[PDB]
Parts: sequence; C-alpha cells; structure tokens
Amino acid sequence: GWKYFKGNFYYFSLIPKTWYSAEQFCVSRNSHLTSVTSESEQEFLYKTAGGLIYWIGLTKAGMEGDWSWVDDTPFNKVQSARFWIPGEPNNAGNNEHCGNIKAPSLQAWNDAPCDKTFLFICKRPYVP
Ligand SMILES: CO[C@H]1O[C@H](CO)[C@@H](O)[C@H](O)[C@H]1NC(C)=O
Ligand SMILES: [Ca+2]
Repeated sequence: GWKYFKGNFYYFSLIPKTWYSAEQFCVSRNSHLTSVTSESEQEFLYKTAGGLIYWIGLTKAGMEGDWSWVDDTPFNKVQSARFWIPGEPNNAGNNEHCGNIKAPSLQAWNDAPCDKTFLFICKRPYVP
C-alpha cells in the first residue's frame, strides 16, 4: 500500500496510534515517521491526507525544545516556518511535543500531545 514520490515510499496508516507507537511501527517496516523538506513534499502529503490528521516525524529535541525530525533530517527553522498552521506551534496546555499534518494547506502542521492517537505516515527510502 506504499505510495511513491521522488525517491521515497510513503505509508498512510489505516489504524491510529500514539506518536511513538506509530514511529515504532514505521521502524518495524524499515522506515520512519515522515520528514518534510520541500513545498512539493508538503503538497504531496497534505493532498494525500485528504483532510484527515496524520502524525509526521516532528518532535521536540534538546533543552530548548527545538523541533526536530525523527529520521534525523536537520530541522530548518527558516525554511519550515511557512509549513505550520497560523498560531502553531502554540504548545497548548504546555504538552504538545509532537507534530502532525492537520490542515489541507501548505500551512498544515499542528503540535499536539504525543500521547494522542492519530493515523500516521511512514517514509522509506527507495534504494536502487
Ligand atoms: C483546541 O485545541 C486544538 O486546537 C488548537 C488550535 O486552536 C491547537 O493548537 C491544539 O493543538 C489542538 N488540540 C489538539 C488536542 O489537537
Ligand atoms: Ca497546537
């Protein structure tokens, strides 16, 4: 059921999980919760999500609580500013340390509690 886009395969889950149980599921399938590194990848993802919320690989790291990607893609704060929903990350209830795709827009991301269950998206490299 994996979808192909620019050198990577993507799995849009049918069952919801917490952010970490989701990441574990991806890791069991030789993948990670997806990073997003271009406007065209953001577009591919939110369009495919069809208006439902999906965990992606956004999570906090370091003392300062900077956002990071679980697949170890360096997080580019400047290049990613345009990808959040206006007002996000707002850190609601001071407990929103993971990120999902929420709005069908280039401005798509929301921070939500890691322990909430959502559908999720895995990303796996194609290696010829
Ligand atoms: C009202 O709470 C929700 O909406 C806000 C934005 O208004 C979001 O910032 C907030 O993360 C989200 N909460 C959950 C649980 O997803
Ligand atoms: Ca939020």
